[PDB]
Amino acid sequence: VMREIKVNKLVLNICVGESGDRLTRAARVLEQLTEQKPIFGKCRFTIRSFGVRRNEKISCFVTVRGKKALEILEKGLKVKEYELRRKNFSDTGNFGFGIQEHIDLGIKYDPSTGIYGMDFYVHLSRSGYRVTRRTRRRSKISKTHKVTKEDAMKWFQTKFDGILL
Amino acid sequence: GKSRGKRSGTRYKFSKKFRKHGECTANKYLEKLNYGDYVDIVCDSTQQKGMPFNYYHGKTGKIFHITKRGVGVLVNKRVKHRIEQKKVCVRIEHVRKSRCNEDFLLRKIKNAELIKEAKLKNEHINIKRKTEGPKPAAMIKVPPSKIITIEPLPFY
Amino acid sequence: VKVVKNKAYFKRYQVKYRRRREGKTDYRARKALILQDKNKYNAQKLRFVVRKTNSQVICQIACAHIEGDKILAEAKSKELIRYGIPVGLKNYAAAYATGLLCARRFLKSLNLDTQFLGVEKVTRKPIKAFLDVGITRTTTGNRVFAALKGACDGGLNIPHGNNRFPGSKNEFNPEQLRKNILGIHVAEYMKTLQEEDNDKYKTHFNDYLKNNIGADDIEQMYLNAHEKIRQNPEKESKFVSKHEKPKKLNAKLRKKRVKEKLALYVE
RNA sequence: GACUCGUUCAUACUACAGUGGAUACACCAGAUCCCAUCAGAACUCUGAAGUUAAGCACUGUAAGGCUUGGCUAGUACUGAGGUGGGAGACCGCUCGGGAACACCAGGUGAUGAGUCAG
RNA sequence: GCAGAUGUCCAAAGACAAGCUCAAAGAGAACAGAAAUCUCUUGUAGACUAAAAGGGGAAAAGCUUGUUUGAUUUCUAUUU
RNA sequence: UAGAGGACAGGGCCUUGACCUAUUCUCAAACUCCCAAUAGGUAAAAAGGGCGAAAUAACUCAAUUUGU
Ligand SMILES: [Mg+2]
Ligand SMILES: [Mg+2]
Ligand SMILES: [Mg+2]
Ligand SMILES: [Mg+2]
Ligand SMILES: [Mg+2]
Ligand SMILES: [Mg+2]
Ligand SMILES: [Mg+2]
Repeated sequence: VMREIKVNKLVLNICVGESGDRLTRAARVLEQLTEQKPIFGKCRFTIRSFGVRRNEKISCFVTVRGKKALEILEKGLKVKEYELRRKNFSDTGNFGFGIQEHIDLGIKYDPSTGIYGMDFYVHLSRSGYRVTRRTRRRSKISKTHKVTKEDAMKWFQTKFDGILL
Repeated sequence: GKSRGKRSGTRYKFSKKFRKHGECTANKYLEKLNYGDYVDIVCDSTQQKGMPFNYYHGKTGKIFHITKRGVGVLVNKRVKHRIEQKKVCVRIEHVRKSRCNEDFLLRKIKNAELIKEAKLKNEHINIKRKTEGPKPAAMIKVPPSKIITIEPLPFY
Repeated sequence: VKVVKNKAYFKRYQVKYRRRREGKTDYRARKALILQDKNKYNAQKLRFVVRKTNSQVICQIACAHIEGDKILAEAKSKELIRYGIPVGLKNYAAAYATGLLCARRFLKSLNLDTQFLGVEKVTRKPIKAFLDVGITRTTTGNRVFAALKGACDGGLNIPHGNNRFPGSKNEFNPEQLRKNILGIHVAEYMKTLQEEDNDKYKTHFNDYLKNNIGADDIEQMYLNAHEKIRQNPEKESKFVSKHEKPKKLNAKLRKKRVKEKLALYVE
């Protein structure tokens, strides 16, 4: 009725693993694609082998909603020609995939930038999600109202004519 | 070396009870106190201001001073051949209206009407309480069918 | 996968208060707002409660007693339909008017409305009360501060600063406050939405056009209602229940529901 | 039939299910203006097309927990007396007080001040 | 007698306010794996709170922000 | 301490120890859901208590009566 399923948001992530100029170039790539100033991720712990230090900027990410989200998703699923494995769907009703080169999305090559790859993730949900996030009288969503793993596949098939391996 | 600090030996006395942690209720702040009232000192360890000393936990005294959020109490304490009066200054969360006095007040209010009636009809009534005493004789009726015979038990 | 909601987990659980569990009362702001000096006994410290539901706004005067506090005055926003204000009953102006109504009504009950006139049209020691904002957060232009202004413009004294009125983050301009009290922001919205999106203008303000309230006569209706509210604030002077509530079974009944379930399972 | 502010602070909590929409409480339609973010998600401001799907109210489950009573049991411990028993370790008698786990059964709330609608 | 600690440290780790919620686990996402960043679901504190050990703490006493210098001058009733 | 019932390594559809769920023998000055017997503390009326009127105040209160 009004328990249809929509897209709550779309989170874009690129982990470079290092500080300096490369991270700022990746941030510029995200700004160009999404038209939003992004923010940077900070490493919780210390690991010698990956060369990560505490509080150091390692990645940059952004989140989008509404009309803009359904078309960045469209570009991403176009690059994969609407092909997703069945493993990509979590047991809660979400999914996501990846891209190895950011040029395929329509950004002109640049001798300074190089290649960057990103991740996509969707977080499907129905309406009435506000009660779990409002400050005043926040409560819980019942269980039938939640989205199951089968529904995240039926929705994909119907909406995008996608193909499940 | 010896260790006689201020809160020594308060592990079990100064800790919240089971499934009853947390700060006090809102109605705690609406209690009414006057000069000369009786009062109980019960330390509440979720408020660290105005904390009474170890000894005065669970004692009873009279009020001699009232302030913004504090109360002064007169408490007895025995020192080796005599009893000294102490003036304890605690905050309002560690103070409770005493209940040791309620039987006297109910007794006065109740006996007033009895005296009023007795003098109204010119009578001689006793109002002092009565110690429990011996019992009078009675005739207790029991059918012979309801008496049961018992005897010591063999060992197993 | 070790289970978390174990039997031992349930045995040790301590529950919070009912109204904290329901997201209604703070209980740290309440007690600070109620406690008075222990040596200042027999003084009650009234407080001005403002709540804003979805499509309404409420005001009260409470007194914080030991068995349940007492309401001394009350005023709801839908009552403004009687004072000549149709739809628009969530505005900044609606808040102002509801705050005014409560003050005038409260003074009348005590026969003091003639010694405390408040202020005339918007441009002894008074009774004092303190503002309870509930759970909302206090930005600038929050609608609860319009109620405070409408009640101070009455005969009351609500202690307050000046930097939380609209557009007053660092400087206090009274004209822009006066604009929001008379709903001029709504009027200018009706203006600007009319030029572009002329059909969206008809969809957004449907219940305005239906009542014939145009963007050129908004201020005057609030001005009229202020005078009317001051003129007479007194209060004006079973259900079928087509659907039924079921009852609770007992120990005797629940046993045969299991007998018959097992008998049905047997075949 | 509903609402605001409270008291008790699980008989009031947790999991899975069934029922309900005069007014009302919500989900909801938006971002010019006060205001707020990476993000009108949240916060704030302006509305009234749609819906009981969810929140919420009321019920169910040889439900878990909680709570009261029976029982465990005069059992385990213990105040006073003894030119009491016994190599001892320990244990009865006289005058007194008296548990806890477990197990069985019944319940799953009650209430103060004010207000709205037919 | 038993198991330990003290002769330090801090312009913030002192004051006030607001917003927020921690350890851990499961399932998902290009390089990426046991450990890097991101989304969701559970979570009564299993984290944190200068230093021994005990007590306290969840719209906070923890985390992050904004404004500060009540770590100020003088006196009394008193507890250990 | 010991079996029972369930869905990471083991040569080529099974050792074993894992992980989970109900059980099972035995413990604590510096452990605790519960919790005695003994041992403690306050109270049991006339320099006081109750009740009704007044008079004083620079305190308190929206109150020349609000209260104290
Ligand atoms: Mg102590
Ligand atoms: Mg606050
Ligand atoms: Mg339903
Ligand atoms: Mg049960
Ligand atoms: Mg604790
Ligand atoms: Mg805070
Ligand atoms: Mg034993």
